[PDB]
Amino acid sequence: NICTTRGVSSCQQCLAVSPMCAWCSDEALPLGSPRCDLKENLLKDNCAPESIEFPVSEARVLEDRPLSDKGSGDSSQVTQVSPQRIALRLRPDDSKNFSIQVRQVEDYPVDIYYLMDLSYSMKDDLWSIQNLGTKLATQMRKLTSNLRIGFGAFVDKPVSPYMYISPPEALENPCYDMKTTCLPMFGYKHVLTLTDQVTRFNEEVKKQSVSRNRDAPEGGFDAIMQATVCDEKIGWRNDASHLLVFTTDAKTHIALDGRLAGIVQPNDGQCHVGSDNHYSASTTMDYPSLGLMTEKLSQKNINLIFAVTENVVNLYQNYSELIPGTTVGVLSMDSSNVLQLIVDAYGKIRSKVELEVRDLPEELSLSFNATCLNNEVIPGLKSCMGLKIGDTVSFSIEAKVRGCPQEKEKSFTIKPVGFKDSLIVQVTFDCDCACQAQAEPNSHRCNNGNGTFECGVCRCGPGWLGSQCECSEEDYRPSQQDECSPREGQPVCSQRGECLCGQCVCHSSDFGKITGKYCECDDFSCVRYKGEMCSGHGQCSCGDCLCDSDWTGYYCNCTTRTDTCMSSNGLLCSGRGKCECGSCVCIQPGSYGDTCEKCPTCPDACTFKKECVECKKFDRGALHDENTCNRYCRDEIESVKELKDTGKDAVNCTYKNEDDCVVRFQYYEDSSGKSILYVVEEPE
Amino acid sequence: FNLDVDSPAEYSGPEGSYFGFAVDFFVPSASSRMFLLVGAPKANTTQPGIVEGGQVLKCDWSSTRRCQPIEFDATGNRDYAKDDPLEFKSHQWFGASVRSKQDKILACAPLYHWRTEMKQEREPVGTCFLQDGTKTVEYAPCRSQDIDADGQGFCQGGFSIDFTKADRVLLGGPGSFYWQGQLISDQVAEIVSKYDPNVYSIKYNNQLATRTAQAIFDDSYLGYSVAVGDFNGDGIDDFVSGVPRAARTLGMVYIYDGKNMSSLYNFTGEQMAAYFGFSVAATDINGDDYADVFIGAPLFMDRGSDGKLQEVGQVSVSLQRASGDFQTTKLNGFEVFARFGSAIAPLGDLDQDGFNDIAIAAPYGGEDKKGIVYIFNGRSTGLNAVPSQILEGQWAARSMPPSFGYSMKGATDIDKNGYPDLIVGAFGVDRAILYRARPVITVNAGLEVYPSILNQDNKTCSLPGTALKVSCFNVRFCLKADGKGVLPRKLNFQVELLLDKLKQKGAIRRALFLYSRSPSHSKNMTISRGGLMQCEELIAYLRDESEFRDKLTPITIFMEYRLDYRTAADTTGLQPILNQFTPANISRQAHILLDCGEDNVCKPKLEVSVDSDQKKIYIGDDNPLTLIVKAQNQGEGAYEAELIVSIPLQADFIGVVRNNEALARLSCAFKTENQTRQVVCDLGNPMKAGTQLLAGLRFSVHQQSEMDTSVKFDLQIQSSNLFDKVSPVVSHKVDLAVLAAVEIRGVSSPDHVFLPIPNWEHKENPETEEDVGPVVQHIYELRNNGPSSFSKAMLHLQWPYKYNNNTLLYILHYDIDGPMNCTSDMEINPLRIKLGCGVAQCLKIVCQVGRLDRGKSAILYVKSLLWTETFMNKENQNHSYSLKSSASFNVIEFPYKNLPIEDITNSTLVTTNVTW
Repeated sequence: NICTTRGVSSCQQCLAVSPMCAWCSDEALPLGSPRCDLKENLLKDNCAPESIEFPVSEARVLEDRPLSDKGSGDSSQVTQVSPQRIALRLRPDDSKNFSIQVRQVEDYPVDIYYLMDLSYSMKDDLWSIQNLGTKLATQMRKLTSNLRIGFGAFVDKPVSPYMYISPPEALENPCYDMKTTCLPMFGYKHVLTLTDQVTRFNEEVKKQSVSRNRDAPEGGFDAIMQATVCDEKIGWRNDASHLLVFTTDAKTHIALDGRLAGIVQPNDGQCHVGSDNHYSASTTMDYPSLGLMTEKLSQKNINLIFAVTENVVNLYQNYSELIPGTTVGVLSMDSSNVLQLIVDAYGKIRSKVELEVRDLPEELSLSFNATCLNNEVIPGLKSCMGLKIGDTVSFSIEAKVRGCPQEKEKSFTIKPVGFKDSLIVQVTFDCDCACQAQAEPNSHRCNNGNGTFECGVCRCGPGWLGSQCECSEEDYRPSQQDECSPREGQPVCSQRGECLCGQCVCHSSDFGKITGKYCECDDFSCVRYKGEMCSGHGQCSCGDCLCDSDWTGYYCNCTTRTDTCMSSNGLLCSGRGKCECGSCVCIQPGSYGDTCEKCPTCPDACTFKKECVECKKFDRGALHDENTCNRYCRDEIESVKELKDTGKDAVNCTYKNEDDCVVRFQYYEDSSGKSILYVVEEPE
Repeated sequence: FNLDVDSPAEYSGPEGSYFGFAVDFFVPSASSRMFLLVGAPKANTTQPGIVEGGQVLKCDWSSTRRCQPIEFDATGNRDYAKDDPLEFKSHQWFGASVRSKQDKILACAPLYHWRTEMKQEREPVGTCFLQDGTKTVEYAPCRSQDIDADGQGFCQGGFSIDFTKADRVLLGGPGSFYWQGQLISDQVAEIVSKYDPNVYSIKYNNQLATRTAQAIFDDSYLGYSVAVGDFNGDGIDDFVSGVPRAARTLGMVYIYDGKNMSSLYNFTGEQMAAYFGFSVAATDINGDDYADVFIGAPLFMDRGSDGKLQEVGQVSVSLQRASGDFQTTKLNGFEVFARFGSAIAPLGDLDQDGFNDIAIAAPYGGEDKKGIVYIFNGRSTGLNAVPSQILEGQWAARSMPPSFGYSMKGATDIDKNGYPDLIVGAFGVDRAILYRARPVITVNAGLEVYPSILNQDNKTCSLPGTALKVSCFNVRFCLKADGKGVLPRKLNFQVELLLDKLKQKGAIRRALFLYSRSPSHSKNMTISRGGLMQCEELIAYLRDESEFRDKLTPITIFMEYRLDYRTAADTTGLQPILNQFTPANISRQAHILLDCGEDNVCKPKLEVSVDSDQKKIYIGDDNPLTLIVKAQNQGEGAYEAELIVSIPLQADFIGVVRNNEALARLSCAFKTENQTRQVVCDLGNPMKAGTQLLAGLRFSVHQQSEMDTSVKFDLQIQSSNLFDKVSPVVSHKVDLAVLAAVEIRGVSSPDHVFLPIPNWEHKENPETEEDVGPVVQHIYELRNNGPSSFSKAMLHLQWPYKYNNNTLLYILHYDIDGPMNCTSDMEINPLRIKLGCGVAQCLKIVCQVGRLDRGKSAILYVKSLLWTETFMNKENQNHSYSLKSSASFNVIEFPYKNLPIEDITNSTLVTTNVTW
């Protein structure tokens, strides 16, 4: 038993050794018996069961309201996360596991804020959306019943470089030189507060007009920040989906670009939209950085959609990768297809669920195992994708503590990205045992006082040592042979200490503390990897570098986060391997690359799909016999009778059935990410 | 680490004037005094009708911290004609950039607008003023006749400036040519001589300037920041400039030849919008005379634990090499949103250790966001990645982040004490602060105890005033101090000396000083800065045997020394500082005689043996290398015995074997010192007579030089014994091995073809693939998986070409990926279209491949057409085709010529079935 060899000194020290250690506070315990070891072995010494101090960690569910089935109802009833609050109690170095459920409730309210670029290039676009309010309402009516629409516009900071300032007529009509009239330049103007009277959208849009700026890049991000943080002005509903449609056809200014204009004050992320609906700090505050934009988007639960023209889709595709939770769509030069763009983007947003952690204590660590559709379990992954509206997914979370912290109560939140609903975890630590409540300092129970009696042996103060503190510091008589050596022939305290009255006292230490009845244990001599010693993601006790819950290995040099193993298509290691320490290890021949995606010699792509079409056409196949084929048939299936050869990348493939007939089918995928295949109705 | 943070000199400017936006030193060669230059771009001035014209202030040192403006320009806006202003100086941000060199001062106004001489426009060309002693001349290279925004109209020349060694000015305008940016360089002599107040578009003869380029480069902001250094060895400073928006906003840094403005090198960022290039600096950081490039990316986002992106900032350090290539390493920030890397200021040799240093600012870090500055020291191997000091802003925000560290300047010894100093700007609160470098003293301590082995029966000396004889030993300690720069002749040191320092708490100490009776002794020593070591002696004696028990634990003699800085402070109160990387204490050990009994001295006989299971090692792999070492003493006890392991060029230590049962566990250690590297493990202090010890150590070894064929280990045992100090030396050898495991594999798409072919008919002459039949692709991959690479190899492809006088598959066109070149014995596509070879006539293809390393592979792509006419002939003949193809390879030469080569060969088989 590890507990006997390291603790035994006191109740608190015993329980901190390991989760399974137990302490006996019964004074009737036989003299010389081990006072600290696992309960089942301890009880054999007839220690009073009521006097045993063996706390056990637990997770208790406080608020658990069932997941809702429909978004149409009351604000306080809709529930997409369950349980909603959980009480967690942990021992000094123990861990507990709990679960969570997430549902993409159908018919949930939606808020759409249309943030439009109004440079002179978008004059054609402003004409196309003159009836978008009615058309958008009709299309969204089949997805939600509580739609709300708002509008806003931006050009760029109305300052030098960016603005025309000569002739003085150009200030009042930047299009003066083109013999045409356009509005004076503006940074960001809020037009329509999110409202359900969709007719107002048409009225407001019909009154807008474009402006003109000098340089090519625009000031969109500076407007995204204000559309995000000015919640009361914009009118975001907390219990609704927030879509921010950002439309533009040009490059964008970024942080530190404002220095050319004489603007050096960093963006503060506050709301500066005044009573006139104009962003007042436009000319005195720099553009926001991507980090601040991401932080503010996450806090307000806003999904940002980049609806941009093809000449800049690649740029915003790369920007979107640095702002997780955002979508990009190709906008027509006329903005005629923005409605379908919005509708498609909304489907993509609700097809994915990803968890998020807030205010996690530094001493804690979490590991997730996601249970996506069809009971698929992906260890280490905290997100699913490919969902439909109304689907349910579940996760399993395990929390571990890096030793007993000073604070006794702490809390953190687990929340899906873009959701208001969240799980609140209340963490408690019970490092100190109950018997300590009746400590008796300097009592007659302790030799000459000079100590404290608590839960058992007295805690000897200065000038005394040994059981009952009977031996003074000045005695150290050598007549004792009280087992003060790991094994005869080796020094009494392994040269790390000196034996006094039979108990070793460890001498100076380099950069830690020494422990053990032979001073054989310490917390600073652990193993090393490429000269780093313990990796720092874990404990270092008795020479062992012990890692957190999300780190592993004798050296704690191995991660468990799976982001680096995520393929571009969105499934783990391209389905050809497992992540290990953040590096996919391929399990099928020929697969190589960072995510096992480079396989050149893998069989013909249609070969894999033939096994799926077997599942989706006929009652045969091992996967079908397993009933697991629905897991592997992620692709869309459509039946035909003549192969649709009208495709540039459609793979026409065939195979010989177990029956005499021949099977015909095709496959392809497009930029939208959808993967589809056609199957002939009847085999030939 | 030697910057004085306790009493810095603080300067203050007008409220709201951005005083401290740009800082620099002023060292006029004509005068002894030296000043600070501080730019206040928003300061109100006395010019007629000018609002927020900007100012440059000259602040002096060694006196009242008083700042006075420099009168670069006392006039207002000139008039092109009656009531038609030529220029608009209001809000011109004069002083946004300041530089000086000897007696020259150059300050610029990036936001200076002027009305061109051809229209009534208002264009920010930017202007600069150069003060050369008594003469002041305006310098506006971008105020030319190329007026529109497609020319130099919006240049904003002077956004960043610098001086070269040859008295050239480098000026950057990030707005030229639709914000492509521009660099302009002129000779200071030509600027002064060619000046004319009545000419607004002066032309300079020897000007160097970049030129407009394709529209794809618009909005790059070339010239956002500039630096100068030599990067081609001709002794003429070249131009380094940051382009933060280049390459899809990845950021770039251009290096231009300093003599004809031709491009030399380009650096590119790794993350978009990180603003790679916000700041740049060129300085030699490793003392090899080759300038090194530093590039800041304030908004860089890295991934922390759990992979979340956080905006910490990054600085890229590039060490120049004689070969013309740069060895680059990255350095990340420490706090989120602190914008680490905003400013980079070469400090020169801050501590006079022989290598230059550098400071990097995070103007929004620290408590709240008052700002922080990090100081990094340079080593012979490059920059030291751990900051040796941290400066913290002390002024809270008034209405804007203080931005302490947004601008810095160093490498000038303002107080002439021999160490360069530093200025930090805090334009957010309108302040500038000067940090002075403290002199650094290096102290060499000494401590020795001659009678190390104490015989408690060797009563030699007697206690003072008593008849008792005691065994006593001498303790001798010394001090030596030296340092560069202005330092006092004599340094006062206080020394505290402890006997039996391992005793703690109330435990009795076994040794005491003779003249006194305490176990501790303290002395004040006066050290003169010089090479001769100064020493002092004391006599210590063992306590009588009756008073103490422990005879085994060694007696530790401990010395620590302190320097009273208050006494050594110079006339201005600048205190010295001890060197950071030298210990303040030194220790020795004295051992009681553990009954060796031979002749009251101990004769040890140290011997060892070494062995391993890795009889051979491969070039590179998951090295499990290990060593099992035997150590024994066949003589009398050995004091402070320890095992030393020496390793060759490439090697590493993993630790002692922990899991094994019979394997003894030891507290081994690893250090590198005296241009050598070793593992050290204490075998026991002392090792007892006849002691036997067995231990095992884990290593890691990979080879890359190809220069040798085997790896070695040399071992030794050392002790403190009088005579048999060292053990006989032993060596261990392991041979290198080459294992370039390689495999050849292929696939066929489709795996089968079914006839009759839909939508096909026979034709007299085919012209397109569908006239011939369905397409077939055969693919092969040559891959290397083994620990070892190979430099060249060859592969063969055997492919049927005629059976029963029928063509079978028909070659169309090649495709490959890797370092090989191929050839075939028969024509490719002999007809101009836009069941193996053992029974059928064959076509053969040959290809030779170059170097394939571990995990690399080469792929051959062959796409062909199934001549379905021949297969209709087959169907008439009514047989079946399991049409087949095969390939093979052979490795021909390893890059490890020094090692024995072994033949590796294999083959693969592919097929494509054809059935009705």
